[PDB]
Formats: sequence, structure tokens, C-alpha cells
Amino acid sequence: RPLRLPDGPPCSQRSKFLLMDALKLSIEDPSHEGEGIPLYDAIKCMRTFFGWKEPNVVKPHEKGINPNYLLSWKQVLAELQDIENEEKIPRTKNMKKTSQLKWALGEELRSLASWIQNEFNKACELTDSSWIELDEIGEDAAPIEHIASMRRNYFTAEVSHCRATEYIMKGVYINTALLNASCAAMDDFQLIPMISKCRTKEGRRKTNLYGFIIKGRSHLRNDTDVVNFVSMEFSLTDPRLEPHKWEKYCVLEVGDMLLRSAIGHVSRPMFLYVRTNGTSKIKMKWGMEMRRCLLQSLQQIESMIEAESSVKEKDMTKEFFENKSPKGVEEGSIGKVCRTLLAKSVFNSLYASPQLEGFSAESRKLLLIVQALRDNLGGLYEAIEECLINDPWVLLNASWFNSFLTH
Ligand SMILES: Clc1ccc(-c2cn[nH]c2)s1
Repeated sequence: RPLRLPDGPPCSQRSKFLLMDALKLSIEDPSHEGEGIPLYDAIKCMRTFFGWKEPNVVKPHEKGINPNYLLSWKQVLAELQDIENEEKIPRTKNMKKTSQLKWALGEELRSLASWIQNEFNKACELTDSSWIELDEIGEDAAPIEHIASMRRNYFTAEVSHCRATEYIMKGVYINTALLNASCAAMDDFQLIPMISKCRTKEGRRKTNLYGFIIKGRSHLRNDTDVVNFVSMEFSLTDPRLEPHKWEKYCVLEVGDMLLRSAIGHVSRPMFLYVRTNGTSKIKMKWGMEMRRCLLQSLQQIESMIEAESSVKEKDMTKEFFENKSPKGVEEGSIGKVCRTLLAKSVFNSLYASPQLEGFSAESRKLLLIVQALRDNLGGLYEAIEECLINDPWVLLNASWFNSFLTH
């Protein structure tokens, strides 16, 4: 019996920041006065783009006050325009407590949609930039063994350029900046750039601006206290193609960007995805630990190599990673196995939820029972299917589980 997935309107994006739809304004090998101060980097990234235009709503938020989102973006541009006149650019920028920001900061079954599988496919892909250093992975006090080192070097070469690794580092930066601001500027509506850093194929260091968040008041006495925030994120994705994906956003058109393409230079609109959101201390601490996704999925790989080494009474690291008993790789390559394991780990983090917890545990129990039944030939379903409500990541993993059943 396959799991019964819920009927209803398509599910919508619920991640803390854009994934496949993000857009970056970037600067190469930066060397301005104050390189490495987020606000300074953001302004320089902002100053590389000249296609800004009078913004307007193109996909209104059905349940929100759309003029306040518009006003909120215009305030960001205006207050950055002010900073450009203050001869000493401040280290941080606290927004005026305008009515639009006071509103935005707080003073149902859903069916599976195709976009979540597309997000996952996108997370498995390679990018043309590296997002981590060679020795990023691991925490060991002592120097590591030769074998462990070999395994780490092989794995890193496969995932350093991976999109899921960008999501890790993007998530790590934004959660660190937000948690630090929640502490250092409790009463301020601080402007917090969304930044990442990477190294191009040619070795050039590069700094990336995805957009901005503004945080609300944050007197976070405990781990579950919530700080509100507004996110404002660049994108080339036209929201009118998949509006169900964007139920929680107000989307603006804010510029036009000139692009290289397969058909030569082309001009495409630049959008700004705006929503209100919230997070807590404990979620921000987990966001800061997303590099553990790299360690956890390496350990799944090492688990596999250690099994092959136990059978062949010999270390199989080179044989495993160079693909040289197994006669192929189901995902196509060892590299794609690494990136797929990583993407599952990262999405478990980006889409963490009680629904995911229940589905994970309960579907595992049903798995083993189905395996043992195969190899040798209700109730648990209620536990599994009770978790299938509206979360895109859970619904996709259920769709995946159902394929595992037909085969
Ligand atoms: Cl930094 C900034 C770069 C561009 C800005 C702008 C755009 N429209 N009005 C002001 S502020």
C-alpha cells in the first residue's frame, strides 16, 4: 500500500531564504577601505548595478499590507543613499522605525508541487565557484590519519563547488549575523546584508550580496523566543510562473539586468522577493552549525567505504572514490552520490520541522518491515501519514518513499 498524499492547493516556499531563485550582486577580489565589514561590502555590491528603477508590486501578498513592503524597500535604498553621504560609513546601519517597518516587524492541507523536486535537483548541481576551504570539514584537535585525510580530500573535491555547499555557507553567514545583531542591537531595526564568499575557478576571491534582512526588536531571553525579520531578496525568477510557490511573499520588480546568454546579450527584469518571517535563538544556533552537514554526509560515505574495506580486507578509499563487486554507480558517479547525500542533509536543515521528524522515524520502521517482507516472501501508516500535511520537503520525501515501494 502506497502512502496517501494529501490533496489540496500546491505547497509553497517556506525556507528562510531563497534557494534556486536567489540572485547575487558580486565584487571580485575586494580591496576597498573596510573590506570585510558586511555593510561596506553590501554597498560596494549595490554600487555595481545600474539598472535600478522605480519599484512596483508584480505579485502581491494576498494576506499582507503590500504598500508597506514597497515602502520598506524604498526605505532601504534611501537609507543606503544617506550612508553614501556620511563621510565615515558606519559599521552598522539601524533603520528608522517607520510605520511600514513597525507593521512588517510585528511592532490547511497542501499537495506536492514540482518546484520542491526542482529545488533538490538544483541543490545537487555543481557551481563554478568553491564555497569552502580545503580543510573546512572536521573539528579534530589532533592531526588526522592518512586514510581519514585521503577520504576527506576526495569528498571535499566533490562537494566544494556544490550548490548545497553555497546554501550551507549562505545559511551560516546570515544566521551568525542575525544572532549577533539580536544580541548587540536588541532594540534596533538593524539592516543586515545577506552575504556569501566564494573563490572563482581562476582563484579570485569574490563577495556576494543576495539581499537584506531587517530585524525587529530582539530581547531573546531564552532559546525559543522569536525575533521577527523582513527579508528582501534579489531574483530573476518571474513570480507569475509559479505563484503558488510564492504565497508568503510580496514580490517587487526593482530593476533590469543586462545578461550574457545563449542568444547573446539580453535584458531581464530583476525582482525582489519580500516576506516577513521569524526565527529563534536555538534555530539560529543550528543555522550556524550547518557546516556539520558536510561532516555528517562524509561520515555516511566513510561508513560505506569501511564496509567495502571490511569485506575486501583492505582499504577501499581509492577504489571507492576513483570508481575502479560493484560494477557501476546508480546515481551515475561517485561525485553525484556525495552531492546527493549532502543535499539531503542540507535540506533536512533548511526544511527542519516536526513533520520531518515524525516522517523520518516512522517511515524508517515501515521501510525495514517492507524489506524483511520482500527478502523473505494501518497503525504505522497513521503515524507516517499524520505527518503528511503541507510541508514540501516532507511531501517530496514521501513521494520518494512511494517509489521505493513500487520497486
Ligand atoms: Cl547603495 C545604492 C545603490 C543604488 C541606490 C538607489 C537606487 N534607486 N535609488 C537609489 S542606493
